[PDB]
Amino acid sequence: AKPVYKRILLKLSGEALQGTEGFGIDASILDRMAQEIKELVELGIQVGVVIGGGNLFRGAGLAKAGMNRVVGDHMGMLATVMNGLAMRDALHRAYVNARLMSAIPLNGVCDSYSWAEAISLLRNNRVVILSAGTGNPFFTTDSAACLRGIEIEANVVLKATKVDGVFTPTATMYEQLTYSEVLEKELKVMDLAAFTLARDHKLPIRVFNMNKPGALRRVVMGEKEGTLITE
Amino acid sequence: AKPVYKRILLKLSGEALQGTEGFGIDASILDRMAQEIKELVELGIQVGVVIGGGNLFRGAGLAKAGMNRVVGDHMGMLATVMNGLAMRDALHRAYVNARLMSAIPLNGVCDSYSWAEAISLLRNNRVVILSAGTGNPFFTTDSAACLRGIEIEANVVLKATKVDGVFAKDPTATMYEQLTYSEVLEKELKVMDLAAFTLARDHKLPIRVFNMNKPGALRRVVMGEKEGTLITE
Amino acid sequence: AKPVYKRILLKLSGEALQGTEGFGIDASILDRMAQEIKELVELGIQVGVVIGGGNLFRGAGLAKAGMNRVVGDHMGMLATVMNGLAMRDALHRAYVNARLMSAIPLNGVCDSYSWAEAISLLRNNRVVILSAGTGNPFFTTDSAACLRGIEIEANVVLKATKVDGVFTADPAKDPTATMYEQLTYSEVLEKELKVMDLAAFTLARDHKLPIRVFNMNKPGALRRVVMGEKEGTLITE
Amino acid sequence: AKPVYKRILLKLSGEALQGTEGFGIDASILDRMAQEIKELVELGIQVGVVIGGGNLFRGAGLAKAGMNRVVGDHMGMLATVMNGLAMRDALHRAYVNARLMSAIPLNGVCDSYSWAEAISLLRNNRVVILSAGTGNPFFTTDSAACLRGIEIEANVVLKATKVDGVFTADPADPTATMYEQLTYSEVLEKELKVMDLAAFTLARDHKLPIRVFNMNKPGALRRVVMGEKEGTLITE
Amino acid sequence: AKPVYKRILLKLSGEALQGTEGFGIDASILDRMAQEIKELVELGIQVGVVIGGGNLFRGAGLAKAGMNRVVGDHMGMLATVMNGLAMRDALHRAYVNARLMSAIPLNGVCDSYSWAEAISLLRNNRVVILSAGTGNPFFTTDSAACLRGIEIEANVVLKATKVDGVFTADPAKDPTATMYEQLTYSEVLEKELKVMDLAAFTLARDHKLPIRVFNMNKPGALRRVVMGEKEGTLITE
Amino acid sequence: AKPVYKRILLKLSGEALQGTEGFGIDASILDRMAQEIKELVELGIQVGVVIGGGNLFRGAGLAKAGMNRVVGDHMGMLATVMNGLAMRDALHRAYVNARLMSAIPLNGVCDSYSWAEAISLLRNNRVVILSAGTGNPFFTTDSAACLRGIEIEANVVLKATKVDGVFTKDPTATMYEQLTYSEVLEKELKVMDLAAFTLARDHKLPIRVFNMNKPGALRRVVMGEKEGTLITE
Ligand SMILES: Nc1nc2c(ncn2[C@@H]2O[C@H](COP(=O)(O)OP(=O)(O)OP(=O)(O)O)[C@@H](O)[C@H]2O)c(=O)[nH]1
Ligand SMILES: Nc1nc2c(ncn2[C@@H]2O[C@H](COP(=O)(O)OP(=O)(O)OP(=O)(O)O)[C@@H](O)[C@H]2O)c(=O)[nH]1
Ligand SMILES: Nc1nc2c(ncn2[C@@H]2O[C@H](COP(=O)(O)OP(=O)(O)OP(=O)(O)O)[C@@H](O)[C@H]2O)c(=O)[nH]1
Ligand SMILES: Nc1nc2c(ncn2[C@@H]2O[C@H](COP(=O)(O)OP(=O)(O)OP(=O)(O)O)[C@@H](O)[C@H]2O)c(=O)[nH]1
Ligand SMILES: Nc1nc2c(ncn2[C@@H]2O[C@H](COP(=O)(O)OP(=O)(O)OP(=O)(O)O)[C@@H](O)[C@H]2O)c(=O)[nH]1
Ligand SMILES: Nc1nc2c(ncn2[C@@H]2O[C@H](COP(=O)(O)OP(=O)(O)OP(=O)(O)O)[C@@H](O)[C@H]2O)c(=O)[nH]1
Repeated sequence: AKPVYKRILLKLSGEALQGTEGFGIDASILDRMAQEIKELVELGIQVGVVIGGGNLFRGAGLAKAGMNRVVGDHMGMLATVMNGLAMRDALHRAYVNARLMSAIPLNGVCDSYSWAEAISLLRNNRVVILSAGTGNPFFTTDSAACLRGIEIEANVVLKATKVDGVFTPTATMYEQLTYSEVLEKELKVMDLAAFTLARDHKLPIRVFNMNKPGALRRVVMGEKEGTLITE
Repeated sequence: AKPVYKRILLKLSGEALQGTEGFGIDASILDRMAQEIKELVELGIQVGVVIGGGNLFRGAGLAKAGMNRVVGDHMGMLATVMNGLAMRDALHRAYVNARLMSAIPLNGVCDSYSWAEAISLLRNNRVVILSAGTGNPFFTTDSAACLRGIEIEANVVLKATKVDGVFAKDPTATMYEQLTYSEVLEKELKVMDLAAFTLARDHKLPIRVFNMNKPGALRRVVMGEKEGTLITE
Repeated sequence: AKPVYKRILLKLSGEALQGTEGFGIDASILDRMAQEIKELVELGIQVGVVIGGGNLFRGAGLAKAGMNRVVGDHMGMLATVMNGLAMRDALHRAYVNARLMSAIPLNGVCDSYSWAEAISLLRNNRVVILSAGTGNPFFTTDSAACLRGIEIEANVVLKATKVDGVFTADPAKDPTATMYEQLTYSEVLEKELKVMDLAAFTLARDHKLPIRVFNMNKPGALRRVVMGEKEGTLITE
Repeated sequence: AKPVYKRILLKLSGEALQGTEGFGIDASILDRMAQEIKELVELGIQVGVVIGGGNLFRGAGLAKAGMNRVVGDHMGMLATVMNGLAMRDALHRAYVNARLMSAIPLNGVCDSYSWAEAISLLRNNRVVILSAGTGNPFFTTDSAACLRGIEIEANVVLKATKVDGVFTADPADPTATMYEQLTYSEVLEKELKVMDLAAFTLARDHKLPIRVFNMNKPGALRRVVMGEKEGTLITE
Repeated sequence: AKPVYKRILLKLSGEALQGTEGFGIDASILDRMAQEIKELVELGIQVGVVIGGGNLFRGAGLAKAGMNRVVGDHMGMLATVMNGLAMRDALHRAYVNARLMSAIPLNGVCDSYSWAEAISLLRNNRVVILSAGTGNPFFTTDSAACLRGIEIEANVVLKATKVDGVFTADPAKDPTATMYEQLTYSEVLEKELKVMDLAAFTLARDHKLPIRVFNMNKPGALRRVVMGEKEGTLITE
Repeated sequence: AKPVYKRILLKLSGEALQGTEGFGIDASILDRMAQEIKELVELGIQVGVVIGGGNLFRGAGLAKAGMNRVVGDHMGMLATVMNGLAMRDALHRAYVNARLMSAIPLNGVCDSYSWAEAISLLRNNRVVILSAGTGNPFFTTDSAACLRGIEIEANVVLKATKVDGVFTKDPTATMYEQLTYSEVLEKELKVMDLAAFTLARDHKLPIRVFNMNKPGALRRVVMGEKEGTLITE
């Protein structure tokens, strides 16, 4: 089997790592995800991963209590590094070479993000996990995925979601769209600022379903899974 | 009254900020804690706080799955910074001046720990929250509390726990009122991690174990009044 | 009068500091700008400034030659710090207290950005210059201005431009072009008006950060924008 | 032929990258410089480059207006990093492996200078570009080239200039002639303008050979390396 | 023979590098030590070294004069980096690949400690010297050796000392004195034996990190400790 | 009296802190030096100090053994920070406000050098100790003193030496009283490293060479009185 992508940026939601309790990190659901990535690696795909922090930091309640927006996003930012930290470990236990990089330098914990060092690592069959989003508050994990995606010169961003693509009860799942077509039809693919970044840099986005078994493997094979977004 | 301590290091367990769900940060339980600290500040006490990360990172399950011990502690270390981040915010919302410092520099998020800058801040009626423990793995939050306690030249470390001192599971027990470092090792009592305890002992840093859940217990511990156990020599 | 803003984020284009030669930094055009800011400070306004790097780095030619986009923006990012560096100096020579902060820490050159430290400095009658944009490539100086603006809790972002606000059409080329006085984020997207980069605009919209586009070349226009008087366009909702 | 140098430190003036407009970076003048370096690399030479910032920051006018000297030099320092940034990119587009290092750490932009990491990189056929001078103000780009040159244990510093070596008299004074070799003592004695005195002292005290040559003279660089007689050499 | 250890953490006292004058660094005593390590490297052992700073900073006199304890330990911390700096150099002169890492980042001098980068380097036949202890004051070099030892996943910590192991009672002031050969963490606390600082010891115990106390002065003792042969005391459980 | 200098950069040799044993740091010789500086502070002088590392690192022997020159200078660089560390402490024990800055950032130990932050500190009656020289190898402590001197806009660099100024080991020798940069190069006099000297010359930074051992000599150099040699133009 051959893949239509040599280098991808896989974007996970923090919740993707949640267990039944609807929070934290579930070891098995995580090792499962490590294996899915091990496949992509073995198919010769260079994999950058960007994780969110929703499973470790909600903070909707703290926002309600009046918590400063910036401080809130800094907490989420750290949350994403815990997830990345866990994922890098999960991969090493799956005998996959992996590095964790952080937008916010964390001395002794993981190396600081460098677009160049990331490319170098990906070219050496290292999975590169990219943490702490953009380094700034008020930017979604999507924004970070696209920014990183563009920097590391990925062929595509794979937004792993709970839904099986972009949908028009009835109607139908789109199969392909354009950046213009998505704005025009007012479809919810991702945060508008993140979307603009991908559009302006002609970075293809594939929305798919991480829960649909082997869906990831298929998205890479080029096969029709979820929606693709290009132009 | 008059506080018998001009500078204390209050050590909280991460769980201290947990809600009913037994995880995360509960806004009300947190703002409550900010208020308790606002009191100590208003009494003219200089307050350093050291928080753990247990409420945000358990990772006993990940350890079970074979997660590297170092990576595990690094996750907890970050966890403690989220708690500190939350607490600093909670205090500013209670109109208390507060700084967050981290053993691991976090550019743009909070300033890097400096024993000197910490003292300077405490002397300016800033509550100083100390995050990311010692900066190293394999050191308990207790160890960090003592280390920081000694560095900032605190008069005492207040270990806030769920129990009312050193002794509701056996009808045959009695709360100590004061002990010595030697007396605690000898009687094999569980005050805190042994490495942490040694650090306090060797630097003659008094430890007060008390009950954060017992209302006003904190206020009392400071007044000098008899609350929980004291440990000196 | 009385300024309707206690804290503003003034966003300058790098070119704003250009001389006649259309590049670099012109000492007099810079000292003038320092004076304009000295006024706002004296009126008791807390001033954050965000500068671009267009006057020091073009690099359209290098992009044409195939230069990597990231590297290009990093060069621009450094460019903005040179401008900030020059501006902080110009202000100290105008006896205005000023700090330079950078999104990319520059040991010994200026302090690293911290939203908190920025607020603290503004509250102490320091002009805070914010350099190196967002710290990332592919983000405009506008994006940086809004992001910083929201972080330091500014009341408004003042986009200083060469035009006197937002026009129904273009003024410099069309005699039917007239000037809006106020718009809404929705109204700007709907009427497809060019206020600023879309990503930057979304940031301001989602955080209800008012934007005032005005003309830095129109003498005293800055002073007026602050007085609340009608200068250029305002954008709120 | 065979290069008489295994490791050199090439020192460029920022202006070396200027276009016709007398400022900025000209893509073509830069890509040709990348190609000149690609040659040295494929001759098996280890190349460290030190660039100035004159093309991106003049600031004589701002000095005149009273700008603080330190701030001025910090601006130039950043300027050199922009040049280095451009040069590293130019080399990668010429399929030459290259790293940018900065005396002032720049998180995420390029790695921090380390004399040791520099040598390691040079030994792996990486061109190592060294930016932000010495990290300090009041030190010329020449000073940085010598300092770096000594640190990375280069065999020679190649000061690329607009003139074809050191002349008995001012070239652009029709009665001038070109030296072929001098000594540090001979240069101070004859009061010749090779480079800033502080920089020169550094090279002298560490017996670091300096070759002044003409970057505009085609293939002059290739020749300086071959050992052939181009511009002036300075040793002892 | 065959080394019973694939990765060790060798802990030296700063004094280990002292000359006759009882201070500083003696080139020959250092090059000697570099050679001992070159052996371990050639036997295929991955070697992490942790050095103290006692030879370069005493400061008992400054403590006496009232010097702040923290400041004192920071001076010692820097001291250890000077030793590590010297040792890395000594090894390169012995044609041994070696990296210096510091708990306190030292831009341009050596790279910052990273448990992961340390392991990577050891796996590439680099000797990894670990400096500045734990990065904190009030922690002994022993504590640093154990912490590092655990982090880099060493099989054993080799505490090189002036004595030939752990003794029941002093061997030169008692004829019935028999140097232990093996102990347990519990056995050492129980018998109240001085192996190392209590905090450091607890760290090794809780992580089941074997400790071998031996004599660096006894020629070839190091080589033997590694061979598995019975030199000095071992401490496990 | 009235000091003819509002801001000075005092350059000490590391050896200046040596005891009888000819190495290390002698507590009393150090506290003595702290007091001399306390005076200058009390006279309203802003004091920047630059210390060398000779007392803590010789390394002529290690150079002889083939040690890399860079590594050697890095060791000395660290040495200077130990001295500065000791001096900052000595000053706080003499109730003098003092900050330590390093050309090489040392997280948690002391703050990173910033020419601006240095000036700010000096203007707030802080003695500012400047460590790790220029941050680079192959630069003398003199070079660092001048560079720092120029950056912090000092009026003068006071090179404290063992000799009482610049002299014409001789029966026939007279102490100069004032020279010029040109006059010093011309007469081939040993004031300081040539690179360092050039820096001071090109920036018209006055240098006063004097004798730290001559009691009250420092106090006098500041009063404007004739002590050791002055070098200007
Ligand atoms: N169990 C575990 N080991 C780790 C982890 N991170 C680093 N290591 C160990 O440290 C070694 C070096 O890790 P890296 O920083 O990734 O360096 P590397 O040479 O690129 O090794 P790989 O990236 O794993 O291929 C790894 O091979 C592991 O032995 C982790 O997250 N979990
Ligand atoms: N809501 C909120 N605001 C913060 C927080 N941290 C900093 N700030 C804001 O940023 C300003 C600067 O904060 P600091 O860096 O702590 O400096 P400061 O002058 O000591 O401010 P205080 O600690 O309140 O005295 C504060 O006055 C607040 O307005 C936080 O955690 N939550
Ligand atoms: N000429 C000039 N001097 C500067 C500049 N930056 C700092 N300084 C010097 O540094 C002193 C204070 O440094 P700052 O970084 O501004 O810190 P500060 O404590 O806020 O001092 P001020 O902002 O000037 O009130 C000033 O008095 C200047 O002498 C600059 O950009 N240009
Ligand atoms: N276009 C461009 N690409 C760069 C630049 N710097 C790094 N890269 C890319 O990032 C990858 C990693 O390069 P580096 O991290 O700088 O170092 P490296 O391991 O020596 O990689 P190479 O130099 O390409 O062999 C390179 O292969 C380039 O594709 C640059 O300045 N311009
Ligand atoms: N004399 C001396 N040279 C050094 C020292 N450290 C680094 N170097 C030089 O810098 C080169 C690179 O050393 P490293 O930074 O350790 O990189 P490396 O690839 O691990 O090189 P090795 O350690 O020799 O394997 C060495 O080959 C030496 O030439 C040192 O401490 N002393
Ligand atoms: N013993 C000792 N204490 C120090 C030293 N440095 C800082 N401290 C303590 O930490 C406090 C803060 O020091 P700084 O960082 O210099 O802050 P500061 O506001 O400038 O305070 P001072 O300089 O001491 O007036 C001091 O008041 C001392 O009590 C030192 O070198 N030795």
